[PDB]
This record gives sequence, structure tokens and C-alpha cells, in this order.
Amino acid sequence: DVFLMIRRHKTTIFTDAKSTVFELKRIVEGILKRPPKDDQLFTSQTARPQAPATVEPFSSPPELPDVMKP
Amino acid sequence: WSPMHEAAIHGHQLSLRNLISQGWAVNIITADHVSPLHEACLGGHLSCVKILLKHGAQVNGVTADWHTPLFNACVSGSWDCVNLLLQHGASVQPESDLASPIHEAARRGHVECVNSLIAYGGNIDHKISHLGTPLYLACENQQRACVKKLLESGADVNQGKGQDSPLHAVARTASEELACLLMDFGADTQAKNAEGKRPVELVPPESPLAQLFLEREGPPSLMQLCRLRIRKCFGIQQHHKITKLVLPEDLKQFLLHL
Amino acid sequence: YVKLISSDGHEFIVKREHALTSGTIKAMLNEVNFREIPSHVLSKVCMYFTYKVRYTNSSTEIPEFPIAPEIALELLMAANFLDC
Repeated sequence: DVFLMIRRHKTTIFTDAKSTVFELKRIVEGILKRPPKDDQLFTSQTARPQAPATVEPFSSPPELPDVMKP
Repeated sequence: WSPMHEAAIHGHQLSLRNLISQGWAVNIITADHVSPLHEACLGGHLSCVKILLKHGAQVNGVTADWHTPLFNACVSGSWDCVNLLLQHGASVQPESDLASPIHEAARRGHVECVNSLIAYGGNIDHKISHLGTPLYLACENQQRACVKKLLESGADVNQGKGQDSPLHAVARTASEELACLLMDFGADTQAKNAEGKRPVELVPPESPLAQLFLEREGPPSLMQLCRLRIRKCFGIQQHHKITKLVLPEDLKQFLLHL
Repeated sequence: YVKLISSDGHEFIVKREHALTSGTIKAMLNEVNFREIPSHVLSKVCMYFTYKVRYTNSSTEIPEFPIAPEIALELLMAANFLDC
């Protein structure tokens, strides 16, 4: 199983799959309603549940407190 | 024979002040290189330690069995003696693996002594081959309050003796109390020792420890995960600085394990 | 599937059974607004849900859940508010 974030505009879909891109385009259809990577048009290691692969940017974290620095 | 040693053994502070004023030396040692200061510390005789230090006793003398005055004070349990020696520059880090102050205080559950040794710059994680870390010995001897003091201070919950982690020693012991404690500070339940065995495999068939290592075989709560990560940013005995964070008091106490 | 909405506007669509890892959400339960959790936290929170469910007993070694220090405090507050 392969765990991915599908992101487009300020929305993010969190799901998992395997096989091919074909049925994956329809997975979106049955969620956000539409007809069926990096700068282009996925493994046990490249997309773990806790580290999903991305398929608008998030808010920026605040500065680290001083006591929490090295 | 020696009146000075003899007085120091029994905590006779009047006899000591008498001997000193008649002209007896304070830095007298036996053939074993034991001074009256060593014996005073061994007995936890704070008045006698004060008197000897005032008259120039040496706080870092080493006996033939590798004992220093600080080591003996850690055997006695007198936190006042330990503290007094640390103030006068008693070396925190001994040369012998046979007489480590921080380990002796830890195996005997002398929390306050442990606390002071750490405060004065002792290595909380010092790993002696044939003993382990101070955390490890405290676990072996089921010294609950040393374990909690060491963990709270930032001791590495996973360094024990060789490949045997503290969680292992605790499992053999069957301490349900110490097991929960080590897991709160992030002990690895999936670690294997020199025999390939994991902690759960060393606990009696009839214990709730087995269910504890296995029911919590899943992942910790995200709050637990955040706590481990945040505490990992502070150095030894710096975690109090969590006070200075802009955070609800409930969470500061959670991070401080209070 | 449920819609979790962060404080700066991001919309997170996750499996309902996963989002049920938060007791706080389980109570409120098809669209949950979070006026205090920012997107860079809520995203990590959803990842934790995925991680939690997937590894909630797979007889394998569970891997470390990565947490950068800069997000730890806000994430702890979120974990506290969400009971997970």
C-alpha cells in the first residue's frame, strides 16, 4: 500500500493506493466530483503513512523558542 | 593505631577537635591510604567532615580499594556530606569503574545524592562495562525514586548495560510500576539484547506486563509523541526551562511529568 | 470521508474512520472547522491519523513519527484539544 497527499489549490486529499494512475483519477471523481507529480504530468519508502507523497503552500511555523535551541 | 581515624569512624566531633588542637594531623593516611576524612564520610558524620575540611583535609584522596571521600559519602547516604564535598571540589568523575559515586548512590536509591552529583556536572549516562548506566542499576535494584529522578533529569531511557536496555532489566524484575515509568519516558519496547530477546519475552507468563508491552505495541498518543520530542530539546536538568514557554500550565506539568 | 478545515483556510479531506482517531472529532460526529489549528499543524495531525490506523497492530516494527521542533508546541496543543 502507498500513501499519498493529493493537493490542488487550498485543498488536500489524504488517501492510499497502489497499481495505476488510471483508476486513481476516478478516486478523485468519487470525492470532489470531476471527470477522469512535482513538475510533471511511489514506494513503501517514498510515501509512508506518516510521510505521504504529494501529487496553496501550508502556513509557516513560528520561530523556535530560545530555551528550545541547542 | 590512630586516634584521628578512630574518632572519625564514630563521629566523635569533640574528640576530633581535641585531637586537632593537641597537634594531630588531619591528612594522616593508613597503609591502605585511608584518611580520617574517608571514614567520617563513610559514617555520614557531617560535623566531623566539616571539622576536617576546615583544617585542610584532602577531598580527592584515593584509597587502595579506589574509594574517594565522595564515594564513601554516597555509600552512607548523607546528602549533606555529598553536597559539602562537592562544594570543596570533590571530583565528580572517578578513575575507577569499581567506585563510581553516581552508580553507588543509584543502586542504593540515594536520590538526593544522585541529584547532586548530576547537578555538579556528572555524566548521567556514564556506561560502565559490567554494571551499566546509573539508570540500569537503579532499575535492577528497583529503586523507584532514583529511576524517576534520572529519567526526569534527561537520562537516556534506552542505555543500560551492554545490549540490555533498562526495559529488559525491569522485565526480569517484573516491576509493573517501573515498566510504566520507563515507557512514559520513551523506552523502546522493540529492542533486542545480546540473546536476541525483546523485553516482553522476559516477563512471566502470568503478568499484565505481557499485555502492557503488547496492548501498547501500537503507537503512543500524539501528545506522548510531542512530549518526547520537546523534552529531547533540553539538556540535562534544563527541562525546568519549560516554565518559560508560552503554554497552558496543564501542558507544562505534562511535559515536566508532574 | 470528512472535511477538516484549518485556521488559514486549507481543506483536508481524510477517511472518516481515520479522523475518528480524535475523540474530540468522534464527539462532534460532515465538515469540521478548526479556528485555532493552522494548516502546517492540521496536516501533520492528519498524517498522524493515517500512521495511527495503519500501524495500530501490524506485527511489524512501528517506525518513528517525524516531528520538527518548530511545530511541536502547536502540535501538542492540537493533540491536547483533539484527544489523540
